[PDB]
Amino acid sequence: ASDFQTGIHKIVIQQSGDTDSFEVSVSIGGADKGGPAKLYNDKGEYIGDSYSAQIRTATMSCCTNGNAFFMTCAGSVSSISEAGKRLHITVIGYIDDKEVNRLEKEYITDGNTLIETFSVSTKEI
Amino acid sequence: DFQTGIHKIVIQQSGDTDSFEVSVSIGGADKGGPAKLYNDKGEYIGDSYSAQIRTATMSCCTNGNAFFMTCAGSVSSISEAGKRLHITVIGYIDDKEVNRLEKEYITDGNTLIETFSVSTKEI
Repeated sequence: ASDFQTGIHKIVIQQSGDTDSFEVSVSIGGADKGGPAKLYNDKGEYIGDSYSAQIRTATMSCCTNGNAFFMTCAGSVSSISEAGKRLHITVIGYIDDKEVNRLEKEYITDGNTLIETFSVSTKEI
Repeated sequence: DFQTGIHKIVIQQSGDTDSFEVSVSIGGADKGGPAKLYNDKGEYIGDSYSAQIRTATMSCCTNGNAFFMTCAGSVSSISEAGKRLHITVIGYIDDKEVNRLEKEYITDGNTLIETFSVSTKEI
């Protein structure tokens, strides 16, 4: 329980590289003491208590209300492109604007089918 | 072409279920983006799903074009000591078991908060 903090949990995702050569999808959720966490987009609009999206812009973010104690982002990155295409993915997890975890990924296609996955959360590792 | 199939996650809980709050978030992927999700009856439930689990079992699956599924769970309790929860999570691709998680949670008087994660993918 000490690994969890109640507050506004947030995930920010940024991508760079040969973005048209890769499909990047994420699923985001969290929890509060009563159920799945309510989720909000970068403008603060309510988007439900589950969320998935293909990443098609440079930056996306998702946050909770202030009752959440946990938030997770699971993603997949795939490509059937020719060898030598490159993607960078950064996923940052915050609680009340403090960075609590970060994933940095670099992908480069080798001519075979590329399928990779990742996960990050706001739990203390 | 990607190696695809029906990805499926099954969750089973038991014990002092009224003493625990169990939340799950489920999603998957195919070459188009997030995978459509279906319940145990084959009904479309969205391309994202979350629930407070209040039954003994639940399942979620994709159609045959998925290459990834994942389930993130939270278990919490503010109950007295000695309440017990068993969780089994099983992941399949084309009904072949590819992953599993088994957990037993027992309260000790303090606030209990634990999380879990189970994914399905080809290796």
